Amino acid sequence: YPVGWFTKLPTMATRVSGNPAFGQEFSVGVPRSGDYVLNAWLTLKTPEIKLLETNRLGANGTVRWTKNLMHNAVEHASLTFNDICAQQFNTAYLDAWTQFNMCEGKRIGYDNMIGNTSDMTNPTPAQGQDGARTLPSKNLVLPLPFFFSRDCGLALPTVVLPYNEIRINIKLRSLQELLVFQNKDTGNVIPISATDIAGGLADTVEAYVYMTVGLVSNVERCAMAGTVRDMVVEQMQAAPTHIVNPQNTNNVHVDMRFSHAVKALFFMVQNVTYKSVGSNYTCVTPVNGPGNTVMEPAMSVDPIKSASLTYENTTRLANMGVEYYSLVQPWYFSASIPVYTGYHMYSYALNVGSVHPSGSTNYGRLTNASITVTMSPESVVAAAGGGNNNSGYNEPQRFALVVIAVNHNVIRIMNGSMGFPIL
Amino acid sequence: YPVGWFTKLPTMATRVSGNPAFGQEFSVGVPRSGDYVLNAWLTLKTPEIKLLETNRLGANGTVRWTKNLMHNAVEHASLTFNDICAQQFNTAYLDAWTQFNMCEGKRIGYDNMIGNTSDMTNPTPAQGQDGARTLPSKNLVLPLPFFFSRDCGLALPTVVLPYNEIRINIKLRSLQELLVFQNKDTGNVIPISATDIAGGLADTVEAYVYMTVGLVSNVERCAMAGTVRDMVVEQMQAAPTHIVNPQNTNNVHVDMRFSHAVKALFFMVQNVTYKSVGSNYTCVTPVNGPGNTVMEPAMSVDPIKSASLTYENTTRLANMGVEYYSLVQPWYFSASIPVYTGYHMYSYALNVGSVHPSGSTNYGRLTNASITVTMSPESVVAAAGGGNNNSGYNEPQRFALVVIAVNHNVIRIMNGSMGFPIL
Amino acid sequence: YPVGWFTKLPTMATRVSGNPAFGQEFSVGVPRSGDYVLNAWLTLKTPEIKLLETNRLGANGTVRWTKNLMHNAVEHASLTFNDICAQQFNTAYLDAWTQFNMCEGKRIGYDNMIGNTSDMTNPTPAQGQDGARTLPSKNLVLPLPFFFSRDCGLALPTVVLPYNEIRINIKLRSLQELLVFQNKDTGNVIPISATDIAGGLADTVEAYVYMTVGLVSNVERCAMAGTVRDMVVEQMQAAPTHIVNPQNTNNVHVDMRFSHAVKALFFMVQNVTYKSVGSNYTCVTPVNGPGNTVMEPAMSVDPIKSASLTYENTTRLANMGVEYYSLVQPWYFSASIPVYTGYHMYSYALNVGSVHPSGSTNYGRLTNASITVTMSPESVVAAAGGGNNNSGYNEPQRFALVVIAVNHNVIRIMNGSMGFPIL
Repeated sequence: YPVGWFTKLPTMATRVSGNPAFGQEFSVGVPRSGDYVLNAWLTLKTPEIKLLETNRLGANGTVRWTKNLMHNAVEHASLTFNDICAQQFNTAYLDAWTQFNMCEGKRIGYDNMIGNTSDMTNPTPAQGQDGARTLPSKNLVLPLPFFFSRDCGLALPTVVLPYNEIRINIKLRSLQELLVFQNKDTGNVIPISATDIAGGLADTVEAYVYMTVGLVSNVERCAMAGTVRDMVVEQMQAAPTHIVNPQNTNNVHVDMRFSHAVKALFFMVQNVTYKSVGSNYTCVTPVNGPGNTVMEPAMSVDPIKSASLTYENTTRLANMGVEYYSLVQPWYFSASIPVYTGYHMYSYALNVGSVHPSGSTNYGRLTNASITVTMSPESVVAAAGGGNNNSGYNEPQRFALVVIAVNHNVIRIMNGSMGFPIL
Repeated sequence: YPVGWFTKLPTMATRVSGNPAFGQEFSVGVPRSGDYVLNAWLTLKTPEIKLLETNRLGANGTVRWTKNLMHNAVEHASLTFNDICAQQFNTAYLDAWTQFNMCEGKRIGYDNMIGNTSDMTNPTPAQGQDGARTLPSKNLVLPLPFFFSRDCGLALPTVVLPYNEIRINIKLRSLQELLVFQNKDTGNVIPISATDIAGGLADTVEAYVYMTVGLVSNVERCAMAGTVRDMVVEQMQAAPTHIVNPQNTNNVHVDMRFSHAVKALFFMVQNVTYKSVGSNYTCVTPVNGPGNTVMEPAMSVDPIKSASLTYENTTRLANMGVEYYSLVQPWYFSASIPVYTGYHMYSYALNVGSVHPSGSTNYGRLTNASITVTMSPESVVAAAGGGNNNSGYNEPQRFALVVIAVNHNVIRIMNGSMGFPIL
Repeated sequence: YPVGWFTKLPTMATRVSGNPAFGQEFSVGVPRSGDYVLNAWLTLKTPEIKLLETNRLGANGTVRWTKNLMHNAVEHASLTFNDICAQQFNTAYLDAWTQFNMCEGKRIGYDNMIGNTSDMTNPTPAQGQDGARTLPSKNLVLPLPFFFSRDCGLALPTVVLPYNEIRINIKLRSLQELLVFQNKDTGNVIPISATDIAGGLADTVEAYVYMTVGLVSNVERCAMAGTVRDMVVEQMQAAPTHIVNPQNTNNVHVDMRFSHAVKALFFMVQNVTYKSVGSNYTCVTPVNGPGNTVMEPAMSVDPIKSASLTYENTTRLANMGVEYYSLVQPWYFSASIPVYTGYHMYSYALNVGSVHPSGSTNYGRLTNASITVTMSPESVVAAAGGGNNNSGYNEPQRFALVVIAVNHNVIRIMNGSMGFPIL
């Protein structure tokens, strides 16, 4: 004999603060008078202003060098809780979670709700992201994955502690693709000019944020706000570093430090403008003018040679190529597929979210942890292609080595006491 | 030390009643002398009688306007239990369950066992379903999803109550694609005539129904038929309505009423003949003669503008387009990619089949619930295309608004007592 | 208040024995001084030695008849435990597990890490597996699925019994595709000759085996090696037979016997060289010279007509075609799409790995079990194609009927006692 009551679950639009534009700080004030919060969603519309298709028009920019806009607009998304930075997001973490957790039908639908694919569409995160024609009326949706947006039993209640000031920050990007850019560096300097309609009539972006509010019956509402609840969360930790400039020799050895136990380590080398490009550009059709394809696949063409993780000043894995650390590593656990760009990961634990860590890199006693990245030299032009031994001018553009990790924490919920227990 | 015994699980062919033809009532008598029942499969062979490929032959009909046959033959499948209509199916529910529960590799294989794709095949429920050549010898399989065909622990036993008269009904359709139709309305009136071999040599359909029989060892057979078992089921509820005719203005406000708590609401606007067509037809090659592609994708081309669900005479969600209610809504709970036709869905609950409803629309106390559908006006010919603002003559063909919902019920099993508990 | 300790999980490279070459026995000695072992991985590099693309060059062999190398190199992988053959693998089981358990993103990534796909790539196990150009520098990875490589709670501990001698055997194959073969039988007899660079500069294969070692804290290490533990495993059982030669009539009735309860039966008819080819070859472009496509899809073109499983000298399922036993059967339990080659499967149980068999073919009391395979006659040349009624010379090449089954066993762990309990 089950017990059922009149339950509800509305989706009221949360308040916004600040004018959403290009390159500005946008704060979102999620409500706190409800029982428990769930997953959030973001809405950003970025229409193009092109005209012709993928045909070559000399030095004019058409629909051939287009990338995802909403995926590049985000830069940092920190979830502040009780005036304490619990977890923070970046541009590399938004693409790393798709190639790890999203294994079922979530990855297929992610390519259509992020990348503007109309003319010659392709359900892929990269390699062919051409837009529409003139003024495409559409909307883009990008959710924010959290540690309580996966199950109803692991949700964070807001009625038990209505005094905490929670707030998320969304940092937008001023540089937009297919609007003020067309090449790898600068395209004839087009800030707002309309050279044969290819950079004019630029419009701003609109941010429509909404957060659902949980509604529990009054029978279980009094018992929830008064009883001690020991919850388990999975926060994120990032540490942006710097990689050596591509030249004759490429070898780094920057140390990596964190806090408690870390499940796994993952990072991705990205560019400053076309961060979703793996292989080097080529001045041979059809690669760059006309650009029917952004870049060729095959991880062997990527300038990144190999890598090696350091642990306790001892070896951790055999010196394998990029085809094993980027493909086979996410294929073991969770069974997900990546993309030809420059991802790196290492399979470790097999249970994410439990009451006992069964194999986790406890960094509380470790005092030696670094990472190395081997790249390919240049000594070649950017009109012949790339590879594992030669790279054109599309290599010095990427120089940001941001490593994002995931740790496990326990939030102590107590009326009148706020402490930090064990990991 | 586990306990094992000699277990069996055969699949005996059940009996049939009635001659399977075109447009007739076909009853299936599932056995009841066994211990329990699982899933049932249906077999219907619908061979074509065409000759040429997708080449244009003037007014003659070839292989260019073909749709799925077994998916259109099913019209109503009601599962009668104890002379009480527990749940009923329709033509819209067979396509809505594919874009919801089928998230893994179930949707990819569903396109091959339903849609006849031979010449220029495409693993998709629509957009390119061309058949073979002359007399294709093949068979089609379409099972019936029930509330006890998902796990062995939630199966409905038949040995505990061998007095209930269970029977399922299969209503076939007389109108078959690529046999008596070729255009949107009537194609030169071809009832049985063979105009250059394009509608002759029509054959009937054969129905091969078989239901597996559960076999439980005698150690647990006596304890099952005698002990009270409180099982939880997930029935279905449908309510066919009527939408306004496409004209200058398109706005409806038909109320929707049900019974107990409903998990989520979903419906789909379908045509009378080519119900698997979303975008409007165009008289420009290659759309209609020759028809290499049935219709263009992009949800913006669909005549349906937007919708809004009513709850407690208050707003429920922001007025979003069709790209958000058809793509992002099924992307949350159970990420399953849909299709470009005209499906609507709203994410709500996150646990289907539990002992406690954690967020369900309890309709037992609600007295106000409606739905609205906004379409696009005409004022344009059917030879230029469709869109969100103009539609040709392919809009008045669809006028059936059948909404299918899912509710939760508890079947009280008692020897000598048959009552209805709570939801 | 959870309990956490400093845990580790290294991946030390295990020792190797024997020189890895073409057609030799390679033994792998996994360590046993650790706490528990997990999943293992294999590394085999098989570079091609071609030059031109898929262009026709007369009788010369180019890149048009290429198949997977690492999938064909393995032949028998037996996991010996305590000098007892617990389970054994074959070439058919490595492809059957992909079309069964691998339902999510595991099958998509399996096609890229097995089949050499560079020029005109295709994420599919067959139908288009062309290599690169000259000397492709790449590595292939193929793990070994076991009964303890699916979850951390069901892992086999090695610290509780450090006296058992565990060892796995890897039998390599001397016949390699795109090296000493180009046609169906013999291609102008090319053992090592380099006819216009198409079979010269042959290199050996390197085997890099590594097995991770489990590390548990000392608090739970003493309690694990001393207390009894009743674990449940899922072993494999194979039985290679022989099918009748393709002629005027094709009908077999070889009995099948095993041990305890079997979950399900599955087999696949494979060739001796191009075992990943289902449809018959055709001398019409583009099938064989130039070979842009290996074979056409559609299960109706396969020479295998139908089959029927025998159980207790009684019928078990209706005489359905190959489109029902190869597609609809894997579509039910664990929705995994197969491939067009000749795979057979029958859905039975729904729970794999539990404490109570809820429906298993207990062969302990059965004394009658056989299988039949119906094929198509010849009486046609190999230059017109295949089908369900006619087959060319590509039918007598396949004559190995190896049936692989899966059973359930219970390993009794006791210090000083080694017995066999029930199934």
